[PDB]
Amino acid sequence: IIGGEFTTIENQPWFAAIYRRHRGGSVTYVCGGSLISPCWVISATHCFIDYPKKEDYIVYLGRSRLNSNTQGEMKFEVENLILHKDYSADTLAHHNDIALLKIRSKEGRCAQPSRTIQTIALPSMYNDPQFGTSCEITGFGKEQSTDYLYPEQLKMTVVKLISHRECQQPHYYGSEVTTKMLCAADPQWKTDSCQGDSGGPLVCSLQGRMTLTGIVSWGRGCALKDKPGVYTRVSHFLPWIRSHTK
Ligand SMILES: NCc1ccc(Br)cc1
Repeated sequence: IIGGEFTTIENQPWFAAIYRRHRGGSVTYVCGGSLISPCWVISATHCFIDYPKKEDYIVYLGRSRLNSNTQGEMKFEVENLILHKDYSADTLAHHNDIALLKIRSKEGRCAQPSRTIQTIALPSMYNDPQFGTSCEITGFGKEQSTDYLYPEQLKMTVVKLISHRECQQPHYYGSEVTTKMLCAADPQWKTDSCQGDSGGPLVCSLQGRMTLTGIVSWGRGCALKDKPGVYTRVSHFLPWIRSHTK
């Protein structure tokens, strides 16, 4: 997250921190995700497509820090790693960039809701906020495009939704943005998602309900003029989510 503010998991208790074990046993951060039901975390396919083996992954809930334990956190294995079979990536845009992780602990349990672990509501089908609506994004991604390190402490910021028409202008993203994506940015371009924020939540309030409107997917750099963050438009994937979560 470029700009924005530090936070803790209490302010985004559906946020899932996803890591990968290497041969040798090194563990590194991969991507964010969102708890949509006790057993299901939703994220982005591009986070996993190069290492699709479920056994490599570790998912934490209730975690506010990248490389230290947060009191009350839960650790999970990945029982099913479900990537979208129509996923595609051209030089910039990721299409159908959505993934499901069925989580299960060493004791064989799903997520147990607490002060630091809660689910987020999915939107109703094709029901998104109007352009100009302020939404929030959360993650452990870079604080500056030129950074090497990721922040140790979770961050959040606010971005405003941009219409399909504005985002499809050639000087934004042209035909790279489809109706299954949502663009969002700051009016001054001063805050945004960045590398490491992929898979995490774009949350908007719709009818007074906090809603998983988007999943951090792609962008040309970070906090750059005319280059919004692009998000998987969750409200256009409800049949796929329904068909893969029983
Ligand atoms: N590389 C993932 C990513 C997505 C959106 C923005 Br904005 C920046 C980076």
